[PDB]
Amino acid sequence: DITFRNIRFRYKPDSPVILDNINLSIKQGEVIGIVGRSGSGKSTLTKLIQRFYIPENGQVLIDGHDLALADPNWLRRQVGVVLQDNVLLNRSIIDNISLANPGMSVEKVIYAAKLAGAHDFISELREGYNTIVGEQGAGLSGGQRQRIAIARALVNNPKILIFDEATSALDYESEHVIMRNMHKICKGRTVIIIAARLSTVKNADRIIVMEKGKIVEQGKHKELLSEPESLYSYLYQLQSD
Ligand SMILES: Nc1ncnc2c1ncn2[C@@H]1O[C@H](COP(=O)(O)OP(=O)(O)OP(=O)(O)O)[C@@H](O)[C@H]1O
Repeated sequence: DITFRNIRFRYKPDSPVILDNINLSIKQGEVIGIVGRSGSGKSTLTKLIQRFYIPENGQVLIDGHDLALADPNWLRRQVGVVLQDNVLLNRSIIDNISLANPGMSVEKVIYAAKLAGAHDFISELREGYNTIVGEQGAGLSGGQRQRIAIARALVNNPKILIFDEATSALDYESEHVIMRNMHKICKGRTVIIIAARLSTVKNADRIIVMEKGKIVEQGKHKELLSEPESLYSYLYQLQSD
């Protein structure tokens, strides 16, 4: 239901070719992980789903709808993105999470904070969800701030959700609580996970390996780790030692 066909893309006229001839189908409800060297074009692939850019060759389509012709507002509702680092407005946690669904009850915010593994640390705060984050009020850790952002993203309920190195700075136990629920957070919707840390995407239905603007490998963790001279096995071979 997300389709890339013969996609070539560069950022500007004199830019080098970033994506060269990608062909790819991601079906609805599928957890897909994307790995590869720094600069291989992982994010750029992801940016083409958001119509931040028009590709010089080929089409990007969502359930048949070409993103060249699609309505620009309809587009922004389809995709939710959690980057490595996220803003957080200078106000309460409750108000920060509720950006995704204005008019939300406390109960639903609880639910979504539980889902992102944020509820335990929020509750321990003096003022709970009313606590006030941002560049003035009581600061938080990276990981904690990152967990609020993910809760926020979970409430939005996009038909396509992108994690762009979102748990890369999170501890293994905190990442797991989030991912475990992704088996329930992908229910009816696509989950795209760009990861430097291979084990982050260990339970993906499919893992895509990028190298110099193209998909050179694919399969499950096992299917990819069966090939000895594959790039995936080389990456995994490192720092598992
Ligand atoms: N706004 C931009 N303008 C021009 N070139 C860009 C822009 N953003 C990215 N690039 C180039 O595109 C290539 C891939 O970018 P991208 O961020 O998709 O890689 P990545 O695989 O996500 O890298 P990393 O793992 O380092 O985040 C890089 O060579 C980079 O220089």
